[PDB]
Amino acid sequence: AYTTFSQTKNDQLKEPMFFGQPVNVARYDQQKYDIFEKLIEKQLSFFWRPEEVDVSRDRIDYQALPEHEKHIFISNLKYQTLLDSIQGRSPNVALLPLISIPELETWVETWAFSETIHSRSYTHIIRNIVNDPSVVFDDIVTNEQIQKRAEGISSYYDELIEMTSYWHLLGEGTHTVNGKTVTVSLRELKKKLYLCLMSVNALEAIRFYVSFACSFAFAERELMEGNAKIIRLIARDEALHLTGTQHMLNLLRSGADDPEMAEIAEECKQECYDLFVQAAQQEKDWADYLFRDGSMIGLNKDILCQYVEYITNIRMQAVGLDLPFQTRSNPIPWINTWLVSDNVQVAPQ
Amino acid sequence: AYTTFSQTKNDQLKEPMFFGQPVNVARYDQQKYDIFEKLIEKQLSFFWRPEEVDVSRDRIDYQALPEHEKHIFISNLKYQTLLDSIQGRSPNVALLPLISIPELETWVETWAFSETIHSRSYTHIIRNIVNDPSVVFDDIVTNEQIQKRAEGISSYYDELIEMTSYWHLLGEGTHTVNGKTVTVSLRELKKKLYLCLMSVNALEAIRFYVSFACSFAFAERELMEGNAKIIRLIARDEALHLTGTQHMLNLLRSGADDPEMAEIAEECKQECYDLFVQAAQQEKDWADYLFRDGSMIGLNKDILCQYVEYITNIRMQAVGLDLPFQTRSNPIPWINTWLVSDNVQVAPQ
Ligand SMILES: [Cl-]
Ligand SMILES: [Cl-]
Ligand SMILES: [Cl-]
Ligand SMILES: [Cl-]
Repeated sequence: AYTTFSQTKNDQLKEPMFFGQPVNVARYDQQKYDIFEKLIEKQLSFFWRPEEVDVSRDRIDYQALPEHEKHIFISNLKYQTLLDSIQGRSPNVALLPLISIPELETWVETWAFSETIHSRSYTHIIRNIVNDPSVVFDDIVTNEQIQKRAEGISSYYDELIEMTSYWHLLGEGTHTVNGKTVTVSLRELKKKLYLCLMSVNALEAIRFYVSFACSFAFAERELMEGNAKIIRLIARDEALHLTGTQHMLNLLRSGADDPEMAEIAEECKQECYDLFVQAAQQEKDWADYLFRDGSMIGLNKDILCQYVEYITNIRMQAVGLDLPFQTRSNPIPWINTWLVSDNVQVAPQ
Repeated sequence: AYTTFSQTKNDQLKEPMFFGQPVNVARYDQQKYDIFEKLIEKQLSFFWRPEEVDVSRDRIDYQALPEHEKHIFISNLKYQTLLDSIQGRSPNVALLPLISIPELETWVETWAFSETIHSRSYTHIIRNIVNDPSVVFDDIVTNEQIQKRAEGISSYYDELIEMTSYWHLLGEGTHTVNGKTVTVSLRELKKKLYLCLMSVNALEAIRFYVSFACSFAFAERELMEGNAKIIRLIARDEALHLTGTQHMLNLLRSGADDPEMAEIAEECKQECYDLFVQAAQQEKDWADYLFRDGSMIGLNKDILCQYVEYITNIRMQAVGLDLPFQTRSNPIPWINTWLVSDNVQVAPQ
């Protein structure tokens, strides 16, 4: 019962963010939640094209890198390309059919779109620094370490999408499908959404920031500077994206938007804390992979793992979760130079 | 029959460089070979003290280096310290008792002295960048790779010294020592000297220049810059030292100084070519050791081995030997910035 133009004239200011009447009119003169309208406007104001950035001198730098420094750089680039391949499509496929207010629907489409620009930018970098991009793009799918991350991350989306389809096709209840039981529960579907959004928040707010530290470590060395110009633009967008999901999560758990979500967010608080901790442990294990053949000036496994803990505590606090790690100061304060924009706070605070 | 003041009033302008009457009067108003007087004057004009150089910021750089870059740096430093531990004492112990003209005798003492300043400078660097210098100094003696080089290099000196003592004690002839035959031959002793000087030429002209490339590669990266200031001073001295032995070798083989040496140099020309080639192969194997855990920006095994071939051809040509390697251009032209002085040509030409 998904409908691309629902016929009921409903008050869009009183719909929940999710699971209400699907959005009919796209109107932008009023919002339930003006954060999403502000995010659209910012993201539109940031519009950039990757070919705006000259990455010519990055091919020379990359060829000069010792083999383990190529390994750090190219592994980081492949991981980012994986993540925004997923982020390109997934917010649209997974969330659009669930959204019941226009500002959020348009934010999600704007968000996903901005991710396709990131993917396009990773292609621009790749084709400029290697002789055969196919090798790189194929390794994104087959690489043992990258695949493990792809599998976990994609499962949050995939499960929400499948359950969403059952909800739209069958509605709430207990059902018979080819002689087996299928229980469709809005409460469970709400839990799937909440976890998926927690996972997407950890992806943009933690996993990509770990990756930024790697890119900007090269830039600190005055290497791969075209790459770094692009990552500055990407990071400025990412700051919006993670703000968007922090607001979605916080509005859902407060009870303001849907009192039932408040109880659901409370039920699965341990599951969320665990998902976040798991993501952080995975980014630390990724550090171990990046640096398994040696580190470089200014960044190694120990430093990068401290940064994982530092940023994870900040991001978890922002969505109301307990801190998993000891308090610590920023282990790499130089990163804040690269994570700065006049029109949004790009660095964690 | 070594005498510290020989009583015969001899014409010092007609003595050979070596094996003549030991020098009585040290006079500097005339020379047989004014190259040696020019070298003394230059070396005196270059006099420096290692504490003139601030190496404080090298401790911070060294601590920031990844472990394999520490390995490159500290292995290179240990090898240099080994070489000038030997060069500090060895020219004096091995050549002074053989010298029969005053300008050469004083050049050798000035040379050896300048080497003690180099050793003192390596102590200055070591104690400033590590917490426990004893570990470093002990590893110079025990390190498998360094010891192999020490053994070969020291043998050229040690054999000349032993034979020299037999010559001084027993003179030319066939002798009985504790019931065995000892043949003392001036011709063989002359051959020992010539080979030893060929070995010392390869040491200063090739082995130390390979090492300079390593030091200056860090400086190109703006790392270990105090070390590099010291190496610039050391390299300026080394240019004199190798000039000194190029002249000794060339004057000996031309017949000008001792017609018999000319025939001896011709006899053992293959042995010299082989010694040089061996030294070069050893410096290439050393490159393989330096970079066994990874290389760094601007210098790796392949580049350093090209530089070994490039400099070896130049140095071998300068002492009349055939070139072992294909013609090639300087693989690291940036090194010539560091190897430059207004008052001597420091870089190979
Ligand atoms: Cl307005
Ligand atoms: Cl809270
Ligand atoms: Cl004069
Ligand atoms: Cl010649």
